[PDB]
Amino acid sequence: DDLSGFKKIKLGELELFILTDGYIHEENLISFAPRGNVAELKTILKDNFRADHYIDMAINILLVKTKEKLILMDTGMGIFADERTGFLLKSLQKAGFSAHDITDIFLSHAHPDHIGGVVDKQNKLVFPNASIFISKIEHDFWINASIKDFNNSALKAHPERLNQIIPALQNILKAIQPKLKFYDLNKTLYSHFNFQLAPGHTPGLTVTTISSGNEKLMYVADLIHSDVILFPHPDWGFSGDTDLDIATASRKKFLKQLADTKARAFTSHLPWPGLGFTKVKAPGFEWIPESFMN
Amino acid sequence: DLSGFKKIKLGELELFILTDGYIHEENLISFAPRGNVAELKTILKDNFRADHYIDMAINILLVKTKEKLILMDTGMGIFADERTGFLLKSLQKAGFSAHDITDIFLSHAHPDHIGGVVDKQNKLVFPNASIFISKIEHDFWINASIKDFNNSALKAHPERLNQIIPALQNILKAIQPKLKFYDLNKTLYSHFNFQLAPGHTPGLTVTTISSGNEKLMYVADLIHSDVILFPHPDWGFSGDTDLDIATASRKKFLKQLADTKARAFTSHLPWPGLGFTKVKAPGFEWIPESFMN
Ligand SMILES: [Zn+2]
Ligand SMILES: [Zn+2]
Ligand SMILES: [Zn+2]
Ligand SMILES: [Zn+2]
Repeated sequence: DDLSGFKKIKLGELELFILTDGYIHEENLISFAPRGNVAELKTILKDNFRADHYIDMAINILLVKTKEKLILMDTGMGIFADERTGFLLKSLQKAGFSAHDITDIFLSHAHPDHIGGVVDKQNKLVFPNASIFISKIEHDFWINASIKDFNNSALKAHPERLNQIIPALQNILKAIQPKLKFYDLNKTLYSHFNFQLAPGHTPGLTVTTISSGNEKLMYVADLIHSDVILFPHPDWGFSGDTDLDIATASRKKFLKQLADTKARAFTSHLPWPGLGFTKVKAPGFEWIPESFMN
Repeated sequence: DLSGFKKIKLGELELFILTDGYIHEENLISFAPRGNVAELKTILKDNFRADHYIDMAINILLVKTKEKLILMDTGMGIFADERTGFLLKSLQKAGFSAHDITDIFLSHAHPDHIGGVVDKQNKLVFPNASIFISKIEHDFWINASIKDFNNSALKAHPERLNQIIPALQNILKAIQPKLKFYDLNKTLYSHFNFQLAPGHTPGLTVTTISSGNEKLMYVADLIHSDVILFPHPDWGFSGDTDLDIATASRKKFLKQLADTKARAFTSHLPWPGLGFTKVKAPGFEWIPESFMN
């Protein structure tokens, strides 16, 4: 019933806490990977002993405790939560923290399942002491977004949904304006964090690298939404991508980079705890989850 | 603090996977006696694992039925090092004390499974629990000698065997008054069925847990590495009492799991030890169960 939880890991100087907001039970598989083969999609699910009539997407969130900061990377569904989501604050509590402890929030992008937790249902800030970072491009996009921005998206099939969600996101952006900062894409922040754009899923989707000594972790957020489908088939796309073609280009760039460098990634939506490695495997890539003893 | 638990549902049953900690094997030469370190290291690197040690989990299953609370194996207990012996802390996190346990099912009598049944004064840790073991397993360790290990990698360590055998015998003596032998031909407590998978030890017992439409197979020490011993089950494991019999059992039960697409629970594969088996000729592949939390 209570879907909250955390996992603590060490990253050199840093303490990391992986938090869960819950999960998304996606039952509409015809458009999950819009450019894919729906027979092959279900074969892959069954070859991995999973259900073939839905895909459960995790909502994994990273909390980073540095020497003087406590940083939350994304905030889950918040006001958009259903009964399977909105567990972030319970997870944070289990990890030993309350909302007032958070000093900084890094938003990877402004989708409902990432920005929803920054306010409550009266548009009041949840994290009273936190600066909130977003890319300038991401902000610029959503404050003026409309239906016609989604013509290269599977979402174009849902204009009524879009016409609901866009003003809701705009209202959140208005509420957080007094806390808002834009990433500097060319400077290290707080000694540990570097930011770069990976456009396509949204125009300003930001990937964060966390560094301590010879340890690096890349939070790639919504670059990829399925371990078993979109690593071998990155050109199949994802239902929520704002621009399918541009999202495919970013997905391929970062998968290639993760494979070439053997770097560990943290992901929003792959199975818990969302940590793993990327290898080339014709005709695409393969996700190798990190292994744990507990 | 390496303690922790995961709760899952199986039909009407509540299952809690508990950790005792982990075993850090820092020398790869002994790990898979009929393999080789170059090929082993290649597999570890190919899976982004450390290439100079292997960590083995110690996963333990707690089953809450409508009238009983069953612990399947007990971790290192009196044999614990700094990374093991966390079972009671995990049990507490899951919501239970030692006094709550009604039954313990031992898969086999190795130190990392039977060590937790007594304390260092050889007093029972679980005062209200019956303890089950296979008759063959019991009779082996009561009567074992060094020569019985001549088809084990453990034959390289006769001093260690001469310490371990009496230590295990002392535990078997302490739990004697609570000890029952499995009936391999009947369902116990409406949920449990037992069968042997000899070789790792002569009386290694595999337990099937069932409720409603669901079944889970606790295969205990059938297999010790997900990435090594599924593709190469004939490489063996350092702790197997008889390497040839253990290989045959390993291949038999991996084939059954593959053919039936059944879920297994394992003592030593990465946390939480749950997963599926697929043929990947000439061997197998482990597909860990995927979770949202
Ligand atoms: Zn998104
Ligand atoms: Zn998302
Ligand atoms: Zn054993
Ligand atoms: Zn064992």
